[PDB]
Amino acid sequence: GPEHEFVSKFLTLATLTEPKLPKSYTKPLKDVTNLGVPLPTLKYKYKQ
Amino acid sequence: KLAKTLQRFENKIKAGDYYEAHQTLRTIANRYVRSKSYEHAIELISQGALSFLKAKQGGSGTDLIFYLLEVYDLAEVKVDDISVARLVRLIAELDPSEPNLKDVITGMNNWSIKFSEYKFGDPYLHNTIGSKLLEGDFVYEAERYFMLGTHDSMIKYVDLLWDWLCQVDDIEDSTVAEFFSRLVFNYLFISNISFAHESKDIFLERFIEKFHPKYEKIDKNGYEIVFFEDYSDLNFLQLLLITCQTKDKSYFLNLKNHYLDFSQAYKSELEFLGQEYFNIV
Ligand SMILES: [Hg+2]
Repeated sequence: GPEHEFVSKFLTLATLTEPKLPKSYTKPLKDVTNLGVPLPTLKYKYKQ
Repeated sequence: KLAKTLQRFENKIKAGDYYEAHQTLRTIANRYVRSKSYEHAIELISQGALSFLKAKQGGSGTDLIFYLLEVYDLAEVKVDDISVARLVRLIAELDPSEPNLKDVITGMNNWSIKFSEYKFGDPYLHNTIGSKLLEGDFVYEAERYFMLGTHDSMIKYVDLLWDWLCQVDDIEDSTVAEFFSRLVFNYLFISNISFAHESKDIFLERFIEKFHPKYEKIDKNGYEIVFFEDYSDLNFLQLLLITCQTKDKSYFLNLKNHYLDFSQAYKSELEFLGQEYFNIV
């Protein structure tokens, strides 16, 4: 309920003006130097 | 001469004299290397490795692959369609159960890093070795390579996570989020916004079809958010994408203020995104 209202308004304002980075934005892979931070492991093992 | 050498080699392979075939090929290859006839060495070693692998002699096959990679380094072989093609061809013959499968793959990726403009390796090669690693049960490495791969890799990455999720027989919001968030964070980290949106769509589309959760689509100015009534984490994660796109500190702060818990669970990731997209130290 209230969450729906927040998400809807947030999205409306976040896109009021066109975002600095468009949806089609792609930093050339050859220019990537940092992969960010390690993500945690999934809390389950993988079954092959 | 080389053709004759290969003929004798293949003959020994067919007769099952693997030891002799292996020993003689390395001796002749050694000679080409000493003569600095690297192209001759590469052709001999490459065909030799392929022959052993097709004959199910993994030990001798991988041994020659390592030899091939060392000469690639020695000869300063640049990463391109031809040099990569030889490796892709060998990978197709590698049994996912080879004891040293991982080391062979690492050697290939390392060479592509060293002789290309890609700090983390060639994306085309990544698409191929990523699938081989998955087959060999090296799931986190497969993920990393697919993340650093091509568009086809993005599709394979979504399949990996989707299939994994369906494996754990658990659809708690926290669990579905553990899988979904990896697509969102990884593509945000390497700034491939288009891949983030596509993978996101495929994953959510599939989740909807499979489990039929309660939801309502919210569309604004060409953007869409699938509001889940019982998957608040998924709502938060979808909003992250648009927020980083805006690079607006205010929205970032507003989003986190509304999702306090999730902001704590993803504290480390959000801190990185804070500096990456909002210039927040
Ligand atoms: Hg964000």
